[PDB]
Formats: sequence, structure tokens, C-alpha cells
Amino acid sequence: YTRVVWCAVGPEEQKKCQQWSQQSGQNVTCATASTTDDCIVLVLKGEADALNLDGGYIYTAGKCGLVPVLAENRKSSKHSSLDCVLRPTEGYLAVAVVKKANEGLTWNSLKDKKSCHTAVDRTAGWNIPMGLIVNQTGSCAFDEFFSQSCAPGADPKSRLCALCAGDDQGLDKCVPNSKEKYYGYTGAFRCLAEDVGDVAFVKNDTVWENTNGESTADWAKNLKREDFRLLCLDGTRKPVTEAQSCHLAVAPNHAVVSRSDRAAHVEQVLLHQQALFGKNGKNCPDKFCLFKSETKNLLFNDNTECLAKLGGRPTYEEYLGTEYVTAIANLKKCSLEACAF
Ligand SMILES: *[C@@H]1O[C@H](CO)[C@@H](O[C@@H]2O[C@H](CO)[C@@H](O[C@H]3O[C@H](CO[C@@H]4O[C@H](CO)[C@@H](O)[C@H](O)[C@@H]4O)[C@@H](O[C@@H]4O[C@H](CO)[C@@H](O)[C@H](O)[C@@H]4O)[C@H](O)[C@@H]3O)[C@H](O)[C@H]2NC(C)=O)[C@H](O)[C@H]1NC(C)=O
Ligand SMILES: *[C@@H]1O[C@H](CO)[C@@H](O[C@@H]2O[C@H](CO)[C@@H](O[C@H]3O[C@H](CO)[C@@H](O[C@@H]4O[C@H](CO)[C@@H](O)[C@H](O)[C@@H]4O)[C@H](O)[C@@H]3O)[C@H](O)[C@H]2NC(C)=O)[C@H](O)[C@H]1NC(C)=O
Ligand SMILES: *[C@@H]1O[C@H](CO)[C@@H](O[C@@H]2O[C@H](CO)[C@@H](O)[C@H](O)[C@H]2NC(C)=O)[C@H](O)[C@H]1NC(C)=O
Ligand SMILES: OC[C@H]1O[C@@H](O)[C@H](O)[C@@H](O)[C@H]1O
Ligand SMILES: [Fe+3]
Ligand SMILES: [Zn+2]
Ligand SMILES: [Zn+2]
Repeated sequence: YTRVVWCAVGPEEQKKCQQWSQQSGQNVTCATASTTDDCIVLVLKGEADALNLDGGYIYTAGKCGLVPVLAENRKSSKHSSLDCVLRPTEGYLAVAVVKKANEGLTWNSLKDKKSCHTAVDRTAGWNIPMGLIVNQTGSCAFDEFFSQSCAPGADPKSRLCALCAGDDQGLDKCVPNSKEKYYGYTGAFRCLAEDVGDVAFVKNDTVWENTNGESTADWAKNLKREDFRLLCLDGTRKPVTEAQSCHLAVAPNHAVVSRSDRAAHVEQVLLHQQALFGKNGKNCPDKFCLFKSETKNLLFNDNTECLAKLGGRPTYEEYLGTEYVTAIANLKKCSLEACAF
């Protein structure tokens, strides 16, 4: 039992982490970086111990010796008697969403359209869609496929950032942190919802959580589920209730990574941390709730029921699975063995 230093990405995540720290008796403390990458670096140097990551980043981190410790687990149906922490992870559905009123827009007519991505290097927002788009066009010119986009993490003055609005003053345009108005799952969908983009690459859960009154946020309160449509790969369009038969791919859950020599200790603290601030935690909602950030998915996704033991002590490759790891490899060829820092 020593402290665990968590790496928060951006001002909002550090605010939430500072609250978590205060409520934990400093059992968990914070470190901040303007970027997920920078946070990986801080963990490599040994200045931060852990952070929760999307599959695309687990891959970057894995190449540098970091290892998945616990995964986020959301609501399911299979394995009912099994507890959340021991229950296998279901994965999540990556989808391409559009406005219904945008008739005639299919997967086959996305060229020169306007796209909203969660952030460069992420699973549903970048890796899967651009992976499919490169293969389909047999070209690495993925910077020239759309006319304009908001793909946080790309060059601020390039087309991939043309649609990003930055912040509130307009500063930090395109930064890969929750301060890019259109950063992440929620931001990319808002990008679509406000008709800035024609399509948004998010996950199925995002569409549901921000429509039909589920979100009390200004831009989303009047959002209706039936005004959106998913783009399947066979060229058709289906209602967002058909996600199960109209997705680009099934993605591995976001997971908490840490240096291999610190993993056991990070795991220990965290389990006890959710016993306190998790879904049924002793001090949530009374004092602090670890998985609630208010439709903002800070540190963790708001739909996390709990952090689950992986098991079978995964290396990063088998946690991400073999078909996904090859998909990233091939995409990375465009822009084999080496840590990127
Ligand atoms: C863009 O294009 C890229 C290139 O076309 C795509 O990458 C290709 O992805 C394919 C699918 O992931 C790979 O093909 C593999 O197919 C075989 C079958 O998979 C096996 O399935 C069994 C379950 O029955 C499992 O045991 C295991 O998952 C297997 O991989 C593979 O043959 C197998 O070899 C293993 C050896 O361990 C063996 O266990 C099995 O018996 C079986 O013989 C085969 O080896 C392939 O891995 C392609 O490799 C891959 N292409 C390249 C260049 O490597 C990419 O997906 C596309 N991007 C997107 C986003 O779609
Ligand atoms: C796309 O993403 C959305 C949002 O993540 C998924 O929809 C959610 O799925 C949950 C489980 O599959 C739904 O159930 C929740 O809410 C109900 C409230 O009534 C709770 O009770 C359940 O009731 C059903 C029906 O009787 C029972 O079978 C269950 O056992 C359970 O008792 C339950 O506790 C659970 O939290 C939820 O309604 C829904 N969320 C929203 C806001 O719509 C959707 O499944 C997913 N689609 C695909 C294809 O993955
Ligand atoms: C901070 O960390 C430790 C985790 O072990 C907690 O302090 C322990 O509390 C447990 C449960 O009451 C005792 O069994 C241990 O003996 C304590 N360890 C010692 C000697 O310090 C503490 O609960 C954590 N704080 C919070 C709020 O999670
Ligand atoms: O982490 C272990 C996992 O490895 C994956 O490759 C596989 O798809 C899963 O079935 C599970 O065994
Ligand atoms: Fe993701
Ligand atoms: Zn599928
Ligand atoms: Zn293994």
C-alpha cells in the first residue's frame, strides 16, 4: 500500500481526479498532461502509475511495455449470476452515425463529406473507420478522403481539424482532450448533432445516452433517436436500434494500464477504490462517484458498471485480440517493432 498516481488528461479530468484524491485520503493522487500520449510517457518515466485507455492507446502503450490491469464493464444480459468484477467483458459496437434528414448518404457516398472523429488513434473514432476506408480505397491518402473533419490530434491547420471548435474561447482547437468541444464520444456526436459534420464515428452506446432526454445538456435535450441512422457496410441504412446488425466492428473495452512492475499494486488499490466509489459503492452517491462525470466520460466512461478483473493475465496483444491488432498494424504502415517515444 503506497499511493497510486493517476494520470488525468486535460483540466476537467484533473478537476475530477483532485476530487477523487481528496475523498480517498490521498490514497490516490493526480498528475496531469495535455495529452493521452504525454500521460503514457509520464507512466513510463514512473511519474504516474495508471490511467484508463481506449483500445487504440492500449496498443501504443503496449509497445512500450505497459500492461492492461482492469477493464471497464457495462450493463449486459449474459452471465447473470456472475458478478461485475468477474464477468467477461462484452466489447462495444463501433458505428457510423448520420442524420435521417440527410437522405441518400450511405457508406458508399462518404467521399468528400464532413466527418466527426473522437480523436486520432482511437478505436471507433479513427482506427476502425480509417482502417476500412484505406483498405477500400487502397490508398494511404486518408487525409484527403473527407473535405473537412474534426479529428482531434491531427495538425491544427490541416483539413482534419477544420471542423474542430476548440474551446470556449476558441483556444486549443483540435487538442486531443475534452476541451476540444468535439473531442471524444460525446463531442464527436455533438459535431454531428449540430450539423457541423455529416457523419460521426462513435460507438452505439453514445447515440442512446444523448438522445430522448437521457442527456440534460443544451445541445442534446431536443435530440431524438429516430432522427439518426446507422451506416452499415453493405451500403444500407438502419435505425439505431439495429446496432447489433449494422456496425463497423466490435471493439475491446477501455482498460486501465500501468507499467508491468506496478500492475499488481495498481489493481489492489483500484478494486478497493470501486468498493467505495463504484456503482454500489459505500460513498457513492453520498460523497463521490468514480463513474459519473455528467455525460462527459472523465477518467472513465459514465456507463461503467465496474472495473473487471481481466484474467488469463493478458498481454496487450491478446487483450486487444488478434484481428484488431493486425488492423492497427496495417493502418500504421500508411503513416513494426519499437516503442514510439
Ligand atoms: C485491411 O486489410 C488487411 C489486409 O487484407 C486486413 O488484415 C488481415 O486480417 C485478416 C483477418 O484478421 C488476417 O487473415 C487471417 O485469417 C486466418 C484465419 O483466422 C484464424 O481464425 C481462427 C478461428 O478459426 C483462429 O485460430 C485465429 O484467429 C486465426 O487467425 C489466419 O489463418 C490462421 O492462422 C493461425 C495461426 O496461428 C491458425 O491458428 C489458424 O488455424 C488459421 O490457419 C491467417 O493467418 C490470417 O491471420 C490477415 O492476416 C490480415 N492481413 C495481413 C496483411 O496480415 C485488415 O483486417 C483490414 N483492416 C480492417 C480494419 O478491416
Ligand atoms: C446500444 O447501447 C444502449 C445504451 O448503452 C443499450 O441499451 C441499454 O441496454 C441495457 C441492457 O441491455 C438496458 O437495460 C437497462 O435498463 C433497464 C431499465 O428498465 C434495467 O432493467 C432491465 O430490464 C430488462 C427488460 O425487462 C431485463 O431483461 C434486464 O434483466 C433488466 O432487469 C437494467 O438494469 C439495465 O440497466 C437499457 O434500457 C439500455 N439503455 C438505454 C438508456 O436505452 C443497447 O443495448 C445497445 N445495443 C446493442 C445492440 O448493444
Ligand atoms: C487508503 O488505503 C488503505 C487500503 O488498505 C485503507 O487503509 C486501510 O483500511 C483497511 C479497511 O478499514 C484496513 O484493513 C487497513 O488496515 C488500513 N491500512 C492501513 C494500516 O493504513 C483506506 O481505507 C484507504 N482509504 C480509502 C478512503 O479508500
Ligand atoms: O484476454 C483473453 C482473450 O483473448 C482474446 O484473444 C480472445 O478473443 C478472448 O476469447 C479471450 O480469450
Ligand atoms: Fe473507445
Ligand atoms: Zn460484427
Ligand atoms: Zn496470454
